[PDB]
Amino acid sequence: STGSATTTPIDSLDDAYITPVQIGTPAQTLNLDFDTGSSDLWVFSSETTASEVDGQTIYTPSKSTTAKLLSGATWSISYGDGSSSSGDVYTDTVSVGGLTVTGQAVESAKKVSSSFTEDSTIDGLLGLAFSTLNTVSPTQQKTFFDNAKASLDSPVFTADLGYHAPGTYNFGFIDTTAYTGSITYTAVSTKQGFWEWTSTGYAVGSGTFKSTSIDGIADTGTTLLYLPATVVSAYWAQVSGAKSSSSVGGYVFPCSATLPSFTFGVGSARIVIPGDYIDFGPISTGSSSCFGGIQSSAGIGINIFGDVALKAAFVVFNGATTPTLGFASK
Ligand SMILES: O[C@H]1C[C@H]2CC[C@@H](C1)N2Cc1ccccc1
Repeated sequence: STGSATTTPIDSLDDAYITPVQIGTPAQTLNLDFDTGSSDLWVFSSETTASEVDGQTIYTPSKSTTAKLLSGATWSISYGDGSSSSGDVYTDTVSVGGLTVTGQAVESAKKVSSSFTEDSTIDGLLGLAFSTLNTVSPTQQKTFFDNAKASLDSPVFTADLGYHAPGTYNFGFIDTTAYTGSITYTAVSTKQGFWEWTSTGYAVGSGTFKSTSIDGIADTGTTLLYLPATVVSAYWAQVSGAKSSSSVGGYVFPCSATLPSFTFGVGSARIVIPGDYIDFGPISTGSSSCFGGIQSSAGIGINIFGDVALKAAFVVFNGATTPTLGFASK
């Protein structure tokens, strides 16, 4: 089997991407944030505290003929940005892009933090990191990808995120029309439950490539590119007037600037992030200070290849017995 679903930016900045997901019988379609940095499929629901729902579409298990309470199971998750959610668990039929899993754990939110209530466009998350990170207790649950394995033609999914445009998540096949050149594969460590890999270095604009190992994760659920302070300082030193602002919480730059590209290494291959991808616009409406898309990972404890980096590439998440990542230009 395969599946193919379109993913759409939630706003003009590509802050996140939503993908329609069918849950239950008859189908209830919710728009989920596919997150390769977490392992829970959780939704706004009929159980979510009413004052914490503002515009989201909810999953109502009582209206699904295939929903069953997963008796005793609870979940609670905290993300890298300080956001959180928790609740109870149902199993139900979940379909993405024509690919169906029966008996998927659907984690029903009873509580969500402010960042979720305040985002009407995101109805929940669909985690695509390794199932070892799933938070359900006392019986840990599998991701949608882990459950779909074995029906897939090839044990893979691909992320093809758009710049200010829709893109695609595919399950079970490589679309050889979706990228240019060849795919470069690189080793993955699953020790922390992430799609963790080691970039071979970087370049700023037209500058020379610096060969240096940068461990980090491929995380579709993180907006920005978070890299070591040395690398990030080297990038922003090429933008006149750029500075790190403690008040704003990262590097800002004059909105009148033209940003240089940023290149990262994948083995002997190179992925080039155009400068325009690194512009996240005014820090507040009407400001001439713009927020940078490359930020320091110091304090976060891991480097994160988030959407800024991933949307410059066609990315293969290879879930074979020995997982690997692949990157191609597009
Ligand atoms: O206050 C809420 C949380 C954030 C910041 C503004 C708006 C509502 N959300 C945009 C956003 C969504 C997904 C990822 C990154 C940013």
